[PDB]
Amino acid sequence: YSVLYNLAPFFTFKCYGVSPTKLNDLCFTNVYADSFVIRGDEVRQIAPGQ
Amino acid sequence: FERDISTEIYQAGNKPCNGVAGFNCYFPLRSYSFRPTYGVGHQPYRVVVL
Repeated sequence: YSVLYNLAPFFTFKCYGVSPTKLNDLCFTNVYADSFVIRGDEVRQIAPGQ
Repeated sequence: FERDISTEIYQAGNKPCNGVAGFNCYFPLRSYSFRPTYGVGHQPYRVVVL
């Protein structure tokens, strides 16, 4: 789960409910990969409904 | 039974920020929402230990 951290000059992320620390130690069964394009201002809407 | 209160930003992902609070540096102190009406699981409680 440790992608390159020089990925982009500007990057935003907020993990709620899962601690990014020791993220290798904790693990699950299956993980999904998704792609999206949302404008700069509207990326805040990615949340539990809001 | 140990108390520590500190708000200095730390090197969460190496490259110590030393007050920069930039990318890969996330703040240690997080607040509570405590909505006027919400689920009982996310509603403030008061506790005292004797």
